[PDB]
Amino acid sequence: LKDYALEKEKVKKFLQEFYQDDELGKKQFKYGNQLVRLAHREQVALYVDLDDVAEDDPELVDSICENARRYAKLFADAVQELLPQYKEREVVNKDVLDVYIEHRLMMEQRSRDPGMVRSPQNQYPAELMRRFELYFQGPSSNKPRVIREVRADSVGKLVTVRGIVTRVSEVKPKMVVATYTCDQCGAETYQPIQSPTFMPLIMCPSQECQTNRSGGRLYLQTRGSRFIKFQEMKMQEHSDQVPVGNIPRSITVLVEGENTRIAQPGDHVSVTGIFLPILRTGFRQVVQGLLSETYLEAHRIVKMNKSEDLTREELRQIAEEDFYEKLAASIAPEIYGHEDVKKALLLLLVGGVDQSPMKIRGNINICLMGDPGVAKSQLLSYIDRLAPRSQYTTGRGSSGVGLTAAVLRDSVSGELTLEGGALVLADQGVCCIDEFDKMAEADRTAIHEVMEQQTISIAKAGILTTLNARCSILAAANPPAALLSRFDLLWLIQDRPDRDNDLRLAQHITYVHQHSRQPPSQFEPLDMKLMRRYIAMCREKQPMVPESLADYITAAYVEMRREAWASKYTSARTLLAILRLSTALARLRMVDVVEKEDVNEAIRLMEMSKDSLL
Amino acid sequence: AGTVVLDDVELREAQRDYLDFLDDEEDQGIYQSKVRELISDNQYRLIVNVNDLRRKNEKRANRLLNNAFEELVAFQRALKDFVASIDATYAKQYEEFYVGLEGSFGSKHVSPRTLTSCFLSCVVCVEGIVTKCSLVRPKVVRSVHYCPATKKTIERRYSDLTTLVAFPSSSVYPTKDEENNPLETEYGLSVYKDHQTITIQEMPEKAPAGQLPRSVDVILDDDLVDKAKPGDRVQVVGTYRCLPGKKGGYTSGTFRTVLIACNVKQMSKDAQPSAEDIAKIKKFSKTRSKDIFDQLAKSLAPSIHGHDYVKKAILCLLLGGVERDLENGSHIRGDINILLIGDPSVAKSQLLRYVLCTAPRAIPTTGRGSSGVGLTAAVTTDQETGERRLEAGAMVLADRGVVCIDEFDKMSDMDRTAIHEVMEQGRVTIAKAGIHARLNARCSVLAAANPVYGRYDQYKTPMENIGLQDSLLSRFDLLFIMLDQMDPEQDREISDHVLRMHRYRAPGEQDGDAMPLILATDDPNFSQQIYEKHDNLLHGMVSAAFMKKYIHVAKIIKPVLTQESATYIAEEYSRLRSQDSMSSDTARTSPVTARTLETLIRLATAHAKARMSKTVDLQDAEEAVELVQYAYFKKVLE
Amino acid sequence: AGTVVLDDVELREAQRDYLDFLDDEEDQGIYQSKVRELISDNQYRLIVNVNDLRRKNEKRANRLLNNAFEELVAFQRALKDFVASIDATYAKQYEEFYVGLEGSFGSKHVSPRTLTSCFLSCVVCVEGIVTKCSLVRPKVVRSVHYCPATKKTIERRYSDLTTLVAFPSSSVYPTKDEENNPLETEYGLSVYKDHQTITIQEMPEKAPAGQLPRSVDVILDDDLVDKAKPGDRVQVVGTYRCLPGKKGGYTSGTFRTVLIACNVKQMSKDAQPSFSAEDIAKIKKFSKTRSKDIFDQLAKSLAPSIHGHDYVKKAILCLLLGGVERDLENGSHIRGDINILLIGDPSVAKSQLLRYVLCTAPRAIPTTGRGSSGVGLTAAVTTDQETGERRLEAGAMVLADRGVVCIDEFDKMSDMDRTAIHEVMEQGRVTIAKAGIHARLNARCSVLAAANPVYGRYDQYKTPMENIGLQDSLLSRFDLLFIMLDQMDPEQDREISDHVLRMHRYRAPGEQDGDAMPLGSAVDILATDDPNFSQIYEKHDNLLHGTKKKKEKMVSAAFMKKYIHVAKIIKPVLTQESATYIAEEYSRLRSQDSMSSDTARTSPVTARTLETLIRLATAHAKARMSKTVDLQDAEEAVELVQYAYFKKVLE
DNA sequence: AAAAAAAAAAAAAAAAAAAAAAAATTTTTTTTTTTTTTTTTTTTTTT
Ligand SMILES: Nc1ncnc2c1ncn2[C@@H]1O[C@H](COP(=O)(O)OP(=O)(O)O)[C@@H](O)[C@H]1O
Ligand SMILES: Nc1ncnc2c1ncn2[C@@H]1O[C@H](COP(=O)(O)OP(=O)(O)O)[C@@H](O)[C@H]1O
Ligand SMILES: Nc1ncnc2c1ncn2[C@@H]1O[C@H](COP(=O)(O)OP(=O)(O)O)[C@@H](O)[C@H]1O
Ligand SMILES: [Mg+2]
Ligand SMILES: [Mg+2]
Ligand SMILES: [Mg+2]
Ligand SMILES: [Zn+2]
Repeated sequence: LKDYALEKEKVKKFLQEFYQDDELGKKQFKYGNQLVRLAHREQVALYVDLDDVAEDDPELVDSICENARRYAKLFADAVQELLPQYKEREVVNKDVLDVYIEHRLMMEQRSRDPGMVRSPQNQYPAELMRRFELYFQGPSSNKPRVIREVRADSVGKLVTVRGIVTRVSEVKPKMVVATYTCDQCGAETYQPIQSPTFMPLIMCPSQECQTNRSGGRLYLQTRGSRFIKFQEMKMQEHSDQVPVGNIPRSITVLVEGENTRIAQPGDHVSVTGIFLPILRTGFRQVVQGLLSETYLEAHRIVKMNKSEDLTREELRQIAEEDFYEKLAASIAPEIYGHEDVKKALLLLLVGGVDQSPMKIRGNINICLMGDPGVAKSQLLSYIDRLAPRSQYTTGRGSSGVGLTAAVLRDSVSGELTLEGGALVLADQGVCCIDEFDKMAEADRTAIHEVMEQQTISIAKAGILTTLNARCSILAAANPPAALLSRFDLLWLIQDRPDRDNDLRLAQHITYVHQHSRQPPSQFEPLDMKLMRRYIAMCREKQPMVPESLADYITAAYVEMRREAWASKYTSARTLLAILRLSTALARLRMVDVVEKEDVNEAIRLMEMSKDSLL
Repeated sequence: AGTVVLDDVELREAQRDYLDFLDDEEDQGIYQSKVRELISDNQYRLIVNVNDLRRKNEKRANRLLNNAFEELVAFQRALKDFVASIDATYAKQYEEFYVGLEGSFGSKHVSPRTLTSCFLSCVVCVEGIVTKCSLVRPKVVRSVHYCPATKKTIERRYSDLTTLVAFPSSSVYPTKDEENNPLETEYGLSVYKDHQTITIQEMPEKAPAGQLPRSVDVILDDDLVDKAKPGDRVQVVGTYRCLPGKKGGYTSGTFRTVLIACNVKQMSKDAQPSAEDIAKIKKFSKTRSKDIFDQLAKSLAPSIHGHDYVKKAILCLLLGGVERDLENGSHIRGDINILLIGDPSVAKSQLLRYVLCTAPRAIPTTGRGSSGVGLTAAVTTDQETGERRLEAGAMVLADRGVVCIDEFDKMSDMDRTAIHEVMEQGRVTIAKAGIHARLNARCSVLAAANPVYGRYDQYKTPMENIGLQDSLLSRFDLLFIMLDQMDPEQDREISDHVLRMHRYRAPGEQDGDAMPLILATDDPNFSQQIYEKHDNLLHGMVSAAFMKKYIHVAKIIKPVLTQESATYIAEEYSRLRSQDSMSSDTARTSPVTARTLETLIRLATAHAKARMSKTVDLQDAEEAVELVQYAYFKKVLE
Repeated sequence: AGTVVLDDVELREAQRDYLDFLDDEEDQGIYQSKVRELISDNQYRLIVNVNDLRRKNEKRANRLLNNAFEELVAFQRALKDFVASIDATYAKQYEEFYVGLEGSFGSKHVSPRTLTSCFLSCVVCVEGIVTKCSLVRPKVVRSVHYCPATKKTIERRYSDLTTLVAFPSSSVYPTKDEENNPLETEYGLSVYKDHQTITIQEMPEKAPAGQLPRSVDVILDDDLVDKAKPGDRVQVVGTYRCLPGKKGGYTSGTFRTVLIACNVKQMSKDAQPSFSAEDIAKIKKFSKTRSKDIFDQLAKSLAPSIHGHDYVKKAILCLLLGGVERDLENGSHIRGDINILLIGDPSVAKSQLLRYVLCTAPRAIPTTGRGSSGVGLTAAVTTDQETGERRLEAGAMVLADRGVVCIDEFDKMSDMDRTAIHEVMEQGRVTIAKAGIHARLNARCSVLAAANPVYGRYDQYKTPMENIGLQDSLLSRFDLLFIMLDQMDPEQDREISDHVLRMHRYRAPGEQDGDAMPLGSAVDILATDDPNFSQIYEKHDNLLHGTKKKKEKMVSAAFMKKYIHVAKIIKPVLTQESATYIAEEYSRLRSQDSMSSDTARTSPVTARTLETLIRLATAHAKARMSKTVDLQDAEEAVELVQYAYFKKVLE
């Protein structure tokens, strides 16, 4: 119970006189500039930082957290009232809604009669004239909650949760303010929408129609009405924060406006937003009372961990001649040895360069075939955690529709939508397929098609589509033409006992068990964040093969093909592999031209991978 | 205003009796201490023992168990008054306090099949298995509204009429002011309580074999919502009532009955564990810190003779190693996997059943009785919302526990391959297009396999006698070949032990009678001395309960490898990999990989935990080395 | 439960402002003292002066006047809070403390005719006469029930939904328990509130002539139920509202209106005069410093505008002061009321003296010879016409009880009426009875009558017995009978003419500018506050055009009213010396030989002559504030009776 | 001063204007639950 006029004045003071040094120690009035852009219509969403609010008024932040929707509306009204005094020039009428807004304001000014008192139902709804949205960036003090722990005590509260996106619908038009036009009076009726559904109006309430006592039927218009991009996603508990014997819990997040098209399935997302109910009318409730479903009205969605979205010394380390070896070493440092396999996995992460002269994929596929207990699954899991877009499939737990897509009954409307499996979620990413050799034949055929065509051609009963799965494949198996012909690299890992090697491995593993970290080396291994940043910086560095390298590459190919022919499998795929591996090496070296060193390292990797087969 | 109550003799008597029962200073003080405990823990429900209530006041016990609603109302009023007396500032925080019950209910302890009309309005205790667990929905009990036109704020109060007659005026949610101004509901100020509905089914083992199951619907209000999940065995105590229908000029006699749970408790009363016992454990650890491990090993399975190394390994399993969660999220498992590959009638199955009875969260699985989705996680569709849901399997349930896989060898290769991830990294990664999940199952596997041909042919190598591939065997950190040795002396020992155990009789409880073939007495699974007395007929031995408590306390301790033990283990592992570690005529029972070094580290940590060492020393390392040496080699005769 | 307001900004502001106004401690604690006084008196209704309320906060005054129910509820909450703060136990004793209003209502002050629908839900102060009243009925505000079957005790509350939407749920009296157990109501424990309905009609002397009168229905509740009776010129301050109709289904749109009275007042002239410390000190000073001639001073200052008639003025003062009733142990009663009859020549200001008594004396009822006829004069017995029961209506004498009846044209009054009032003149009571009822109403009133002698003008050459056509039976009960002769003496005519012309030439200072006509026309009366129910005083009138000059001041009207009111309560005791003097003088007076020849008695001498001698001595003692009848008082009484009882027959 | 006539009043009886009281199950819908059928997926047997 507080004076909302006073609260509105407080938020207005904050917005108008808050400042920070975000730009090289220059007081710039952050939210003032944002308001300027909002008035100019160059910005749709405004993200208020509750950390900034608390910098001066912590109790206001507490009030917002205790009752966010109310204070969300208060901030929206404050911005609405502030826009005119920040407006500096005329809007360019970005869209049809802007045209409608200007027309309505113009004719309201025309029929103003300023002194006349207008009925409350005789004005434009506030949401009908916004063209902007206001969301809250949760305070840093608020520790993130857990989907299971967010309960009725948090209803109406600004909670921040973290989880995996298991599903997200496609952006749909959700009506905010329905508009109607009458067949008698030429006046517009408006119906703001708060319930999940609504009943369209029949008769017109316009003063003219009421006076004339005409029929005054009115027709619903999608033109003057106001819509907002609407998405419905489901976030899931992280594995590390589920109870002992419990399966992770899922929360329905509703995203609207500029927050849509930020989170896709499989992303690690931290969602700040308001926990709210939805009345459960209709259902013959078992228990009397106003029981209601729940959801999270999203305000700020951020990508976490691998889903995440430089300094002179950083550029120095990139330029350093040993940068490639540093990156190859930093991958899974707790796993001893396997320097060459680490280099191969780094190349798989970086990728080659896609060419569409007939489109030839630039992905690198690697299959670690090996003896039991040789870190195959450990490296697969490390890549799964590292690669920004990655999926992990162990055996037949995720088989069939777990790899491909399936038709599932949608919820926002109710219909057969298409949900993507592991391969789809790994699209333009990595799929780590452990226990490859034990996989079902159908899944193996699907992986075969994905490794070459980058697609999944499903023609089952309920589904007939061609999914796009542009994912590199890092498979693991234990002891072959059926795999050597296809996979870009086939790497054999045999653990042959040896006194010195086993002693070193035992020392390494014992130190790991002691200090929960890899033994110190000459160079500190790079963090997952830095590694992902460098990998991404390498992705957008497409180099090209000079005409000079043609002779050298052809000579190498013919030589290796002679070796394969003489010995007791080489093909054009071998030369393609050399090309894409060399391009990946060039990407890592930050050059636009593939070089002799690149081709040399490609051939060395191929030679050692094949030597592993013997 | 309406018809308030001026004075009520029965209510006053009930509240006075309950306040007297709760105020315990002239008495022992149990419930005063319990109220202080809940105040300290910031809760608003007290668990009151029906046995204590009956002891102090028979009349109040009968009244509470026969007319629960108003009696529980009076009890909760007394509870709030008592909490205010102890500290009013905390009593003001919570609107109401709740009274759950426990203890023994004579005829009110029933199964969903036996919960009939006779128990309507009474307090009942029902033990069963959860089948359905709806979502936790907020139910509004006090709604705050704001009128922008008049700046007024209003509060609407809705009574919990779940089982009482409700009229529409009670449930009318306000939307317009008196003069039809729009009202905006303030969610941040309104009050909601979590509400859930579950279903409790007659336990499959206790239900009659012939007929179909019987179930009961249970309403859980705040503080009792996420206490149970489908498939769990739980005890729910609450009032069995009738749910009102809906307004209608016609009605059939039928009524929909439910159970408003006042408390819910896990069947896994064994999943959880005094200063006397704590000091006893401290002295036991301190006194004989070297032979404590051996004494525990020998006392582990008293009814099974011999198998010293097998029992040592089982103790190491029950203790578990120390997991290593690295700075990069990498995971090194701490659980320990044992495969008893053995000749018929060598007590491997009995060891499995011992671990079932002893260890917390032990799940019994069989070769072909738990296939695929039943053994690991699964994905299904709700069939009502058309949405995909996870379903925990045997190992997901056994997370932070043990899975006893009898007849492991006769599992399909599909299932055995599916179990690889659980064995290695302790999780199940399952995905269908709709939903992908990474469930945690950090379980330890105790498998009981018989060799190909039925009986272990000692002339053939262990690789041949074990019909399993090296990739699978590497999963099991310890592999014990348990032969039915034909030594007459050991035969004498075993026969004497068996006959002594068969001759044993219960002390006093039995005198020549027959063991009987449950609702009459409280259910043991839910029921609330260092050494055994040296009976000559059982010994010719640490107590079971003290062993349980000591293992529980020693599980938490996290010993850290010391440099000396690390060097010793590394040298021994190098030798084990080397060829010289095995002489002629000895064959490896399982290939030695880095998995075996992890086995050594885990076994040494388990030994250090048995000793509560806080450091894994050369003693522990040597014991682990010796056990691995015994387990990983076999001498093949010609 | 249900909706419960949390932040009612208007209610909070109203409560704060009303509590600030009622604090009053810095504002010379007027309302603090009023609250303390009501606390001591054991009252639970505070009367607030709307003028003071407007002076403190004009906003609150306007809000209260234009929104009656809400602001009155806020004011009552503030009053209850203030009463608790001053004394908590009293606040807990009384559930709700009511607030009535008083003062000058600019436009809200109306009559039953001008009270239109524009005043609904407003505070209106309506003047009128109570045409009828209803029996005081108790309405249950909180009932208590006991269930023998279960020993439970429940208590139901009923809200005051008199002018609010009411539903069957609120007005159902429990008669069974939830298990169908018969209940029994505990009448002693239950809470009832007295409620009455009256009808206020526009005053006939104010209503437009020749039209039917306009009425209004008024609702009185606890502590206001019996504040008026039929025929009372009352001022009712209340809230005008529409009474809900019964649950219908079809409504004609017609709504009965009613006035929920928040305060009832009678004519302030009969109210207890306010005696401040300075006023009582001035009365003490007057009585002590001047006692020898105080009676003469008051008699001469009684009616300044009427010249001469000194003995008649003294007799009128004695009548105003009255005697003292004798309540003997055996029930026998003796009246202390003096009866005076002025008869004489036309144009001797006898009607003017009667009018002066009417204007000054409290509870003075005018009457004319034929204006009242029997049942109108004394009490009357009628029937209710709805219950079939007898009922009593108070006549002029009954209404004048403990007062004065000023009768004019007494000679013209029919013999039947004079015979009827015979009892009132002596026993001071009216004895009426019909078959279904009998009563003995109290009429303790002094009769001041005026009459014209037979033949129109007094006959100096005939006996007073023949001049006055009133027989001895009626003459005797008149304590004093004064014959006022229009003597044609040139000097007396000079004095009378000078006095009359001076009085005519006087103008009121300030209000009159030398040419004003003060008459108003039926609108200014309601525009300004009524000078009949309204709320520093000097002692001697300042010299003005009324008299030229001398070493003898004239008593102020207000001071004289206060002094007479104070002195009337005194009951001086008859002393032995005065008793003996009066007895011997009565013996001599009754012995006709004492009076000279050619002298005829105006009225016969009797035990009643002795009683009026005693009463006149008592009145003189009262005037002196003596508390004992002294020799001077007896001398004055004998002088007055001797002058009044004999007239010289000229020839 | 008394008798007769006139009228004046009181009370009782009667007839509308407005308000208040009395009387009131049956048909259709939808939701849940349960079962049946199709196709895909998985499992098992034979070569
Ligand atoms: N070269 C190595 N360096 C460090 N640890 C290793 C190495 N090889 C195996 N390990 C450890 O041995 C265990 C077995 O490796 P894992 O990859 O699970 O077997 P697989 O290769 O069959 O998947 C892992 O826990 C891993 O930490
Ligand atoms: N060493 C032993 N000590 C005690 N009992 C034994 C021993 N060996 C066999 N038995 C008895 O033989 C029976 C074998 O049953 P079980 O253990 O279920 O089969 P298996 O031994 O093949 O696992 C048990 O009832 C057990 O009492
Ligand atoms: N003594 C007097 N002094 C002053 N005015 C007198 C006197 N006598 C008669 N009058 C005047 O005579 C007028 C009428 O007299 P009134 O009161 O009618 O006497 P009555 O009743 O005998 O006719 C009054 O206005 C009054 O002023
Ligand atoms: Mg593996
Ligand atoms: Mg067995
Ligand atoms: Mg006259
Ligand atoms: Zn219209």
